[PDB]
Amino acid sequence: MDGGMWLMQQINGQVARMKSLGMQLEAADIYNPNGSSLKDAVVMFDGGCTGVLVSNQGLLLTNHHCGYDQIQKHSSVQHNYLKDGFWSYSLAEELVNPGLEVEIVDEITDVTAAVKKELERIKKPSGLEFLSPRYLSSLAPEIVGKKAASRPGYRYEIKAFYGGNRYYMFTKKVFRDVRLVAAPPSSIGKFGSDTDNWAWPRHTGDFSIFRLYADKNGNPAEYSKDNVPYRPKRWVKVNAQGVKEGDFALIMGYPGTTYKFFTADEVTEWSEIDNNIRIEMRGILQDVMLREMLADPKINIMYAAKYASSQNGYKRAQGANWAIRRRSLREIKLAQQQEVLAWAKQKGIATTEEAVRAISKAIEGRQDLRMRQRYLLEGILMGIEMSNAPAADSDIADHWDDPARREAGLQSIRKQFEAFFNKDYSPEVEKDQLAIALLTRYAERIPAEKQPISIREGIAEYGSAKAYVEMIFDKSIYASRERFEEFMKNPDRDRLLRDPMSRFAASVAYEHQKLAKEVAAFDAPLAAAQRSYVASVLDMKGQPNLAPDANLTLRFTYGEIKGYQPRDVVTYGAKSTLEGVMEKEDPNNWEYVVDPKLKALYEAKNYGRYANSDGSMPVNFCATTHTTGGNAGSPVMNARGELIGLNFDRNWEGVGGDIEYLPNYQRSIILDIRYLLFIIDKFAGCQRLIDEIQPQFHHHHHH
Amino acid sequence: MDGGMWLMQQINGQVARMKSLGMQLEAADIYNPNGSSLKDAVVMFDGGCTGVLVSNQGLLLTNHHCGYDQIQKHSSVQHNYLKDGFWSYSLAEELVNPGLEVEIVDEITDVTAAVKKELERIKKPSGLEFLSPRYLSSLAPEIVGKKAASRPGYRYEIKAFYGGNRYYMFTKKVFRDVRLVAAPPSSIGKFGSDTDNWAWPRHTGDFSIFRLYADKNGNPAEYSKDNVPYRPKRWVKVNAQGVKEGDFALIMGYPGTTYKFFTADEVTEWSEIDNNIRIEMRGILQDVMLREMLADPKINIMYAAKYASSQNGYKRAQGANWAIRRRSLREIKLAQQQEVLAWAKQKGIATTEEAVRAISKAIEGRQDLRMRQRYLLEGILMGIEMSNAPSDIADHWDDPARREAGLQSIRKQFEAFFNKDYSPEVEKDQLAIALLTRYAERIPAEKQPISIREGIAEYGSAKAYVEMIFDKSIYASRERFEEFMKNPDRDRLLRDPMSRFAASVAYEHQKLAKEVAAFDAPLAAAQRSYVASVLDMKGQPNLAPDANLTLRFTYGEIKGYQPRDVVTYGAKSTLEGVMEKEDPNNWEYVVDPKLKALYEAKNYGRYANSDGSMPVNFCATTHTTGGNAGSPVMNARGELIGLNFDRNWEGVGGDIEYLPNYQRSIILDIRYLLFIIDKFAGCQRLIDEIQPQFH
Ligand SMILES: N[C@@H](CC(=O)O)C(=O)O
Ligand SMILES: N[C@@H](CC(=O)O)C(=O)O
Ligand code: NA
Repeated sequence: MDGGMWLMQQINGQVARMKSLGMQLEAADIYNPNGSSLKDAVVMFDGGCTGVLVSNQGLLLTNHHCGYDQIQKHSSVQHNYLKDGFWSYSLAEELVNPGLEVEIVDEITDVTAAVKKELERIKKPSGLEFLSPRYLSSLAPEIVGKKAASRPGYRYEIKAFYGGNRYYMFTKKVFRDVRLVAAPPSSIGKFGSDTDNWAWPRHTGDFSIFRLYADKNGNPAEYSKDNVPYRPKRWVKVNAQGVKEGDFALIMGYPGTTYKFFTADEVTEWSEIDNNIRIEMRGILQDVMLREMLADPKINIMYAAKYASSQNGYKRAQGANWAIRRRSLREIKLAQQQEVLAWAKQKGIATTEEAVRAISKAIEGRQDLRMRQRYLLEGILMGIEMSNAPAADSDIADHWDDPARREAGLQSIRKQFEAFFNKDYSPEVEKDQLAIALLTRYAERIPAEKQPISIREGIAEYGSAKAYVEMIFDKSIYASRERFEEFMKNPDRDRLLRDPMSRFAASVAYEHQKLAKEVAAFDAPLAAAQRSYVASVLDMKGQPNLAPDANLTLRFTYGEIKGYQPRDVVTYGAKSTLEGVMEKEDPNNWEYVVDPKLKALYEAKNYGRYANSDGSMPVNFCATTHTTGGNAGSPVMNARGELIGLNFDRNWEGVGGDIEYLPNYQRSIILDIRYLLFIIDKFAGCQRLIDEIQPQFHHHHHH
Repeated sequence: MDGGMWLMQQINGQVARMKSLGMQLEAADIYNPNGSSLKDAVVMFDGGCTGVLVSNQGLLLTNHHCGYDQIQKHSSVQHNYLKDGFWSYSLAEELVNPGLEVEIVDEITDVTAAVKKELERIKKPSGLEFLSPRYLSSLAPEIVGKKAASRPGYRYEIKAFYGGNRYYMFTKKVFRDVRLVAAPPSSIGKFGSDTDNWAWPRHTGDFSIFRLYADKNGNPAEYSKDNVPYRPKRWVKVNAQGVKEGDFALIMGYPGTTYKFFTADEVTEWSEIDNNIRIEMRGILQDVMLREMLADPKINIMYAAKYASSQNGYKRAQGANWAIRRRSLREIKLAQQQEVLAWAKQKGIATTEEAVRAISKAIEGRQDLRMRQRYLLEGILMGIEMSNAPSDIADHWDDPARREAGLQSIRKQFEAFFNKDYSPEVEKDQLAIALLTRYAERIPAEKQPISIREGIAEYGSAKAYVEMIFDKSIYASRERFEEFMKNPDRDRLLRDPMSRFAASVAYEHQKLAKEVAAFDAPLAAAQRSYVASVLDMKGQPNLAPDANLTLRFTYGEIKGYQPRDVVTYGAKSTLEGVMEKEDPNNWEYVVDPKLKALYEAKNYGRYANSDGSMPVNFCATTHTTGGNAGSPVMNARGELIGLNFDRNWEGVGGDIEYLPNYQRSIILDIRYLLFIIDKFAGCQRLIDEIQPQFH
């Protein structure tokens, strides 16, 4: 009911208030630098989600939409796991996921002084790199030596906190053999996918299941046929006795990005540029994409993750903008900045007003460039796959006459053609309506002299975006795999250098890097000013009582299970049920199709031990915890640190929580652990997974 | 929350239970055959709405959407009362309304015997007369006698009840000078108009205000400049102390149509024919019309009442079909008919099974006869306005007398067609063609009207046949009409292709009616028989008949509901709910800046709730339907606390089966009405005439 995404180091400062709210854990149970704690079971999944370890054999719970990527990679029309789900009945049946990584925090260390000496010590500093997660983590070898650039299963991550006023280093253990164990069908894992997304009430069985594997010694490893299940330090026990309104809830995970120190001008700019442009372009992309998917099951698999990811950010941006409107978020941030300015004024501090003024100036100044960046990013880089077309390298200059180097150049083109023309790319989807609809709006919004060279010249020569795209596919050697291979049997140097799809990709990448290099003149003073401003906020409040913005590192949040009042006349309860699914069923609406087995279960009320005390079958619940993107898959724990749920979304009003926590409107939306178990047991019949999890049901205990 | 639209005569049978629910009125207070009662203040408005009298000088409250037709008629781009509302500050400023009538029920009498004994010796009956309001009412002279019957200020109404098993007569005092006193702007009067229509929560200030006028001697009269305000026997006192969940609510009004005695098959037919067809046709009409209205201010005014009326039936049909499906209403009615069937079996009554059999058979036989009656109605007769295009040719074309009377009539026939609200520019472009396109798509060319068959055949399309209608007909524009009007030719007048249209449309209409009588006559006869059985089984004093646009009462409590998993709706809405919905770029959620300023300043006076919020709407467990708009909602002591104006979404299925947990009447809090008059319009005179109690 109070917000903030707290550092693991900040547990000592929160533990009293957490206990007063009914928590029955000690601080060292949650985070222990000198031993085992809940931290060890709370896992970063695939770079941008959370997972929780729930058995001594490394079983890993996370969301369906977090596992969505790997589910999609294993799917085909024949074996459509997206549609049908997937269940493994032994370890040998668990699917290998090449490239998939899971990370566990081994150590947390303040490296503020070390990083600052190192940021200093730079002649002619780039605009600003004291915030770059790339550059900062490149400092790790100098901070810890060989133990970094040597130890195979380790990764050192250094990030900026408080706008660059602190640096914390996370020592990570990296698992590179993570196998898919189970997933529900998408009619369960993403029931009401578009319409119910960012919405409470919710009725979505959003989970998937993986397992960490390790080598003969229990260490993280690359995939091997001889790897065995990882046996974790600590795992979380599942409590399946139920939850009620008022219950203390604890969440740990990896929240990605928040903006709690935004000034009023930053709120408006983010709304007017980043969010508006994302909503505009992605709406176009999605109208076309969805139509193509519903009409063809192979296309639907190919573009499933691409579409789900686009839609998710599209609707999030809609939610953020309506939150700013309905909750008056800009006015709140203005009032807060005025408080810190009044604080500084009273203390005789002049820097703070300087910072706020320099922020406004940088925002106002970068307006043209940023809007160009967002249109380029949203309309072309993300939606038009032609951006990834091959391009010639040391063909044509260093060595077209050299047999060895020419073969290497032809090889390079062959290699990036395979990356471009991958199994998820459909030229039909791309050349028919998608690329043309996006480029037509793009060209309308960006004036001709500010468009990438190939696009402006292409539209001038041919009639339009539509004519220019059609020409690109008529003439490019990469329009199809068959044309490509036919050309490669007799490669021509010209034609290779003049390829209009290759020209398109090169002009877009050139403008992307040009926009970046130019906008640095604004983004730099902006970042310096932000550091100054947050430094004042750190003086006013103290560091121990100030939660920093999310930056994809381990955090905890807490609060209680609780519904809310979205609007006049309306009250939303805290807990969802299976009857809510049946109320929504519509065989003719793709997002509300219900699996006949689930319906059969409901009509027979065959819920076994997973039912509520009133006889209804629980599905989701919601809580006053403070989460954001990256917190998907986060374990939700009761007062005793037992697993009662999996976090997977926020309510509509809660999208505003990235800018300001409002206790009456902010809610995490959570998968009831009893629903998860019900789907495993009664729906799928995968009893061995029930056996391995060992859910606690409150029999008396026998010793 | 027991449901039923009770006869006024059935008040004696209901009063005990009503008192059990908190009512502290007597029966005679509500209806009194031999003296003044609440009946005298509850009024039928414009033939199809309700209103209520609230001052001793004949002030009349009704809904905004009931007065919409008159607000629309008086409006123009300058003096735009639809957009800006309208307020009169003296008697003289009140706006005259030619054609608008209001009826007050004077007396109610049982005429069952007399009526039945007169439907005998109708040599060779059509089989449809005994349900006909006009035929039945045309029987009234020989019931009451020529003298009381020919009275200028009275009208006699006779309608069938219980499917034709009872007949009651209503004597109406009829007022033909009803003047507009006040209306809020449409941003208040239908806030959230399409999206929030048929929906709770609701935040709509749905009212308008009229006044009844009379002559020197205080009696009903035609308009005349010398008319004075009518002084009612009784009028309803307004209570402004507020309401809360659980309060008793009484409603009186004129519910139009319900179908509580439908068999299963009738539920099925009504759904898949009437509603399905209304929905698809009105969907296409609405799309076109709204885009036109929104793109041009003047069009928006001309077509405002047409669009709103259409959209309201369109969404109602959506709601009705949604109820049929989600409450399995067919199976519920099936269960009910099987309880009366089993009842008949244990009595040895063969009547009922044959009736249910005959209903099924008639529904079966009239399928595409009636399936076509509706496409014609929805697609053409109501959508396409050239359906009313115009001695004378033959009989006296050469005679300067009946060739001098003929075409002037065709000018009174043309003025009615090309009227103040008709825009030929909208028709061609998309309207008439989009409708006819779909029409022809779904009616075999063989079955279409003889004019329509001809030209999709000749010309490439319906699009081009309409294109030919305007290019080659005299009535396509007023300029073209008055030009070849000094030049009356007797060859291209019968050959006018827009006239050829209206004639065949109207012909194919009547032939369907004639063809359907062979199925509708047995259907009606069989329904009568069924409902007679239901009447035998249940008591008549305890069975409420279907609505039939006569005066009824319903009662219940102020109460919200739980529409779906996780969700609870409260019983009362507030002004904050308006402000939460505001969107300057969405026409239906536009908020007047004076209303928002009142909200920002909390300038509510004695009209606010106790918690300081400003009430707007509330909802109740009463049983209402189309025709109850503008009905007075009264408290335990017969005092006015609201005006009914809608149902919630689940409530639409209430015309087939009443569901206590879901069915709600959506009601204008009378304090919101007062607040808009007082704080928003500053029309203090109306607040003085009304005189709210705050006790
Ligand atoms: N659904 C988000 C979580 C959130 O935005 O609250 C995610 O995938 O991490
Ligand atoms: N809105 C309707 C009332 C209802 O159908 O409940 C009317 O005009 O009478
Ligand atoms: Na500062």
